[PDB]
Amino acid sequence: GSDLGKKLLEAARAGRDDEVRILMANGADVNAADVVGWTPLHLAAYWGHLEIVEVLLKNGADVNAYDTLGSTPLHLAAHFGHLEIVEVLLKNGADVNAKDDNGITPLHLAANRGHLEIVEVLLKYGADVNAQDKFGKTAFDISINNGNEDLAEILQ
Amino acid sequence: MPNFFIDRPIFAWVIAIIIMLAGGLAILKLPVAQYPTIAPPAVTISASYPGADAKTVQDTVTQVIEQNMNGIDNLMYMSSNSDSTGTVQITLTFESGTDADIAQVQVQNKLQLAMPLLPQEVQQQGVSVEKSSSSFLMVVGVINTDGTMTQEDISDYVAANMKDAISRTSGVGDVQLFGSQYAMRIWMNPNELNKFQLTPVDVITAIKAQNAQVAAGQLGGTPPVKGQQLNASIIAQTRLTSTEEFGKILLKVNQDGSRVLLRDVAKIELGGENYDIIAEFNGQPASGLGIKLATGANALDTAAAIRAELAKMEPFFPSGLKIVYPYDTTPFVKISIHEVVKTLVEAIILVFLVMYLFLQNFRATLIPTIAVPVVLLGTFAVLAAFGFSINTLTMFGMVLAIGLLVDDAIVVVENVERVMAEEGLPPKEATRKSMGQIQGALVGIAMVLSAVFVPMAFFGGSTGAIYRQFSITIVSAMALSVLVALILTPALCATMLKPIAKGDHGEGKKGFFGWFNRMFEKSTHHYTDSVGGILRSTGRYLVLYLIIVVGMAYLFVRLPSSFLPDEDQGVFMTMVQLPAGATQERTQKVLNEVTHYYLTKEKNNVESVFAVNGFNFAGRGQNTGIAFVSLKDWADRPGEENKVEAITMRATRAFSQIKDAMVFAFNLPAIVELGTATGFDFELIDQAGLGHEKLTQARNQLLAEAAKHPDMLTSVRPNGLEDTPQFKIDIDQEKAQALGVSINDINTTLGAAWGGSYVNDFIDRGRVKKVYVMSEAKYRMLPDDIGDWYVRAADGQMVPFSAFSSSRWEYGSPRLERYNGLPSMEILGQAAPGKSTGEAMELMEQLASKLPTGVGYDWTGMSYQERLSGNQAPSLYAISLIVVFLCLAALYESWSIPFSVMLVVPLGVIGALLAATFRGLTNDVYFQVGLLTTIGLSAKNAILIVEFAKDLMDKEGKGLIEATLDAVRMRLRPILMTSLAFILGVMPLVISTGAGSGAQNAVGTGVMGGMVTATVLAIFFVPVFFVVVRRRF
Amino acid sequence: PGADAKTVQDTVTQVIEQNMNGIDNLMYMSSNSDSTGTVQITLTFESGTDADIAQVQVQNKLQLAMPLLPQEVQQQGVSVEKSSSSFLMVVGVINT
Ligand SMILES: CCCCCCCCCCCCO[C@@H]1O[C@H](CO)[C@@H](O[C@H]2O[C@H](CO)[C@@H](O)[C@H](O)[C@H]2O)[C@H](O)[C@H]1O
Ligand SMILES: CCCCCCCCCCCCO[C@@H]1O[C@H](CO)[C@@H](O[C@H]2O[C@H](CO)[C@@H](O)[C@H](O)[C@H]2O)[C@H](O)[C@H]1O
Ligand SMILES: CCCCCCCCCCCCO[C@@H]1O[C@H](CO)[C@@H](O[C@H]2O[C@H](CO)[C@@H](O)[C@H](O)[C@H]2O)[C@H](O)[C@H]1O
Repeated sequence: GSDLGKKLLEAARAGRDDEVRILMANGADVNAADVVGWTPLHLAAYWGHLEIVEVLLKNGADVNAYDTLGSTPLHLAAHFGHLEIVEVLLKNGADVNAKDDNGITPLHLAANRGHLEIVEVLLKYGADVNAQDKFGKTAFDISINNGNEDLAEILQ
Repeated sequence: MPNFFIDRPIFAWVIAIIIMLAGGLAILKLPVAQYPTIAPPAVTISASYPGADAKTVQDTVTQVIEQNMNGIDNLMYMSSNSDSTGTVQITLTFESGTDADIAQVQVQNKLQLAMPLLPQEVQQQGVSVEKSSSSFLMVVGVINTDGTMTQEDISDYVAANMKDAISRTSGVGDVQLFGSQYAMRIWMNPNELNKFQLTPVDVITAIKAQNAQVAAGQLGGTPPVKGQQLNASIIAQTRLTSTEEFGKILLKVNQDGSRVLLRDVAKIELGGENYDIIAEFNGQPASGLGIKLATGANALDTAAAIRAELAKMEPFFPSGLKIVYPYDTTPFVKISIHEVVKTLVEAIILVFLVMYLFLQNFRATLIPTIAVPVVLLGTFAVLAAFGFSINTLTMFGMVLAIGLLVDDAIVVVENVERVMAEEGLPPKEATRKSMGQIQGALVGIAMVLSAVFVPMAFFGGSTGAIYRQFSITIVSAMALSVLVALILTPALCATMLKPIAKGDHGEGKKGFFGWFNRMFEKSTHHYTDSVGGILRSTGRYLVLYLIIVVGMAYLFVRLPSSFLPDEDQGVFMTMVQLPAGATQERTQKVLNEVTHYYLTKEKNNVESVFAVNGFNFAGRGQNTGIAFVSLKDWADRPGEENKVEAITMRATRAFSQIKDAMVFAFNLPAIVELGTATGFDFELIDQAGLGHEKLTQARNQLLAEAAKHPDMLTSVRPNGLEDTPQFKIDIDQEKAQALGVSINDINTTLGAAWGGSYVNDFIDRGRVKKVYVMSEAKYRMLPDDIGDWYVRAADGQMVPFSAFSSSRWEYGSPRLERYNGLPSMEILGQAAPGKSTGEAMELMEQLASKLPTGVGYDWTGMSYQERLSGNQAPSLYAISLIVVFLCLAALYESWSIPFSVMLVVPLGVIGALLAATFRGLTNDVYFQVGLLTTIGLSAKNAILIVEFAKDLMDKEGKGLIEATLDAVRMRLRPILMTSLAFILGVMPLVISTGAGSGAQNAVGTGVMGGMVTATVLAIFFVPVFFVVVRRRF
Repeated sequence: PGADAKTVQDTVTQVIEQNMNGIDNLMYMSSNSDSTGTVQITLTFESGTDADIAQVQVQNKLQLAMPLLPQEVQQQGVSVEKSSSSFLMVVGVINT
């Protein structure tokens, strides 16, 4: 929503660590969203750029910020398997039980793609294992349907 | 042989006449086009999968086709792009010299076979296979000025009335429509569809049922009951013809007795096949005709006929329809012909003036005036013999050769005039002696000149084809010229020339000519004395000579090489590129500005701007665009500030002020193909199944690591588009089955409403057009709209998409490249200031090796051709040298003497190099072809000085120095003349502005400088050369 | 199949013919459309024309037409070949 805002959006999704630093020095927006409601935090989370996420979070970026479809950066991180980014977000205040418009939590997505390490971490930060999507499925359900034996053990 | 025709001038006249007759004939039956075919044969397969994403297209269509492209002959490479608009193109590119017809049929025969492997909706749309030719003869724009016609309305009209006639017109090979004909459009309304429990599926079923072609049979058909008196055809239901009918299509009979019509749940109108591309011409709606010349045709004739046909159409146009002509190569090509007939006429005139000045004789003024056209005539014939076209390249190949044509006439005649004026012989016995003095050298010259040009025909690929035009034109012109000078001129001299009595050097004559005759006869002595002095001290000049060779070498290196020089072509483009997710609305906002600039801030130079939204040289899409800007005549745009290259940077600057767009402008290249010298074309390749994300990454790495060498690599860039947000909708199979909803009903509802669907055909006013079902736009814009669509479940209950789907944002590709079968990413860039391309390439190659495992790379396009076909330039010129030496050695009966002549070469080159580098020009093709002709003449001039000199020694028993002086004295005059005539001859081209200027400049300014130096230097250096060589051995 | 002459022309003959222009050495082009549902389009080439190359070129242009043609006409197949029109002979077969 500004010359630098958009510029920052570009920089975060490509992970130009330095250009981010500068824009950060310059006061570029941390709430600059594109047409789908993604902020540079989302972009950095989806694309796995740890330094940026840490940087943006220091500069007051919204960690529970949410796309036009209800999805917070934690979702994107959990789903796309970036352990380190998940830990940071969580440690920095992220909602672990955030439900997108479909009722899908970050636990759900990690479960589906079978990133167990991410699951434990989310479990450790107290993710509701019993929470269910619009279709009424738990992350355990996701696991048995996908036939992940190891993952279903954890989710008990 | 010259003595044969000296006693038989009738025979010579016959031969002469026969040459002219063939030539005149061949001038008529010879094709005219701008450039001949240069690019090696390419064939493009194109299909469209209505409503598909780049991956869907690639994975259901592109791969299947690529997978079936085997057994085809003479492939070099195969590239394909699959994009977000539903379209794939696959380009197979064949070896140079492959029959394009054969290549095209082979490609299509394989596609045919692969066809049943493609989705329904794609075989239904078909997949077209064409030749790749980025050469339009012209583009006819068709606009509506009184605003009563949408671009669809225009397009349809153009199709229904204008297109077929233009197709049938003489000389036109292919015609392309810049729009689509009408299409029956059913614009669904999901709200209505719900109150009557209807899905898109019923709407489609109804349409296939009621808009159809039913076979019946015959009354009284065979075998009949005998005694049958009548046989008639039974004619059943036929195709629908109107919107009224389509709207009367019956969907449902409600239980209460009510009727549900297609128009009850839809809006129905004649519309377009697709709406991806918005064409505007100076802000008004627009359509067009992209027209291409046919094989062996004549651009000029064809263009004329195209215009005359549109004329015949004018009376019937609806209100405010108008033809305009935003692209026409034809006025251009006209200029090129005019300018080269001029140059060939001017030169005869210059030669007449010179011939008369020095020789002071009218009967002699005629000999070259006959011989030169006769040679130019028969040249045309031999050009037709190998079936070349009158084109930009062969025409300039003539002007370049004009010097040698002129020379051979000048030479043969002058030497007869000299022999009389020195010995008091009769014309007949004089020519017999004079021809006897030069005949062997002439045969020799024809060989030596062959070995200079003929090698150039042998270069490979695109460039080779270009050289080949010049190489062949110039070898034939040369060889006729030598034949003529051995058959015609000898006879013409012997029978046309006024006697001269011994010693009469016209020194005792009138005013101007007596004074000239003495000022010249004197300057001949100064010259003589100069060479005598020069010969007393040869070391001084072997040193001077080594300096010019170094200068030549140094100059050469520091001269930028190009292919063909840019040209104000009457038009130029400008690219706009909004970012990811930008609507076509927004793109039009920019385009209207770009149009605004050119119409306001360049009222002077711009006649029109054709704005095309949705299309772009990097890709297709709602967020791309291109604007074709057409300029007023060159006569209305004078002075470098009003030529294309100015307007370019000025417009590029103003557009850098555009907030959220990437807008620049640029001029088209000469020949539409070869891109950039110093420029390269790179393919990054997935050789191990890594996928998109990993490949984008290897690309990123290679780009970033190339940006860290701005001294070799400059402007290294991706050719394709970047990933963009996508809307991923997941169907819940479980809940679908549990509610009694079908998968196919769900999916067909999604895709038909949101993507469109080609149902079948109908007939509109006698023409067969398509029928499309889609949602009215206001129900297919935003994600919230998805659940506004209802699908019927087996139990007859209406269920909203919101109940069995889930949606999320995720990034994916809107354009996916492949190269020789595998996923790829195209990379462009050029060599940095002053570096070669093979250097920049070698670094890219080196830099690429350090990429992640599984990533490979290939060189395509011009780079492919370089990596295999530039290395010949030495090897070929080594052959030249060897043959040249060999011929000379044969000529002079000496392994040693040839060096005396060969040494002349840099004397020509240095001026040319000075002259180019001066002006700020380049080492482009014209320049190089000009070098060869410069070198040719000087080599010739030399060959004669040496031969005469040597002759005097061997025959009259003269000393080395005595003969070199005498030779150089004799050979002084005809060298001055030829040069004098030629330097003037090329002067017009040297100073030309606009209108095919850039070309004329290139051929001219490098011939001028080179002729200056090769004349001055050779009259001093050649005598030295002979003497030192004869001394050393 | 089953289509009248006007239909067979509007939906097939026209479509093909309008894609049939711009071919090397094409003197003239006759065609007809009967009531069985049959289209026959004949292109005649300047004497000297390589017949096999001529065929290929027509093959190539016909491709561009194929998809625009009705579904059921492509289902029948559409052939492209050098042709004659004169019977060299008629071999008769009878039973004695
Ligand atoms: C009337 C007399 C005048 C006649 C003059 C014309 C004759 C010219 C001969 C045509 C040459 C054809 O071009 C052909 O190209 C290949 C290129 O892969 C050359 O092959 C080359 O391979 C490597 C390439 O890395 C070169 O370094 C090498 O110098 C060369 O041998 C051939 O040597 C040549 O024969
Ligand atoms: C064709 C168009 C342009 C015309 C003029 C352009 C400029 C070039 C002029 C010609 C140069 C040669 O001019 C000639 O040079 C030699 C020197 O090497 C001179 O010769 C003299 O100098 C040398 C040494 O210094 C002596 O060994 C020699 O014995 C002596 O006579 C000649 O007296 C002079 O006539
Ligand atoms: C009496 C014998 C006569 C023999 C003398 C030799 C002739 C010299 C002049 C003609 C030059 C021919 O052309 C020579 O090779 C190529 C031709 O594409 C030119 O330009 C360039 O072409 C290729 C391909 O695009 C590039 O890879 C290369 O970097 C570059 O050399 C050069 O500018 C020129 O040096």
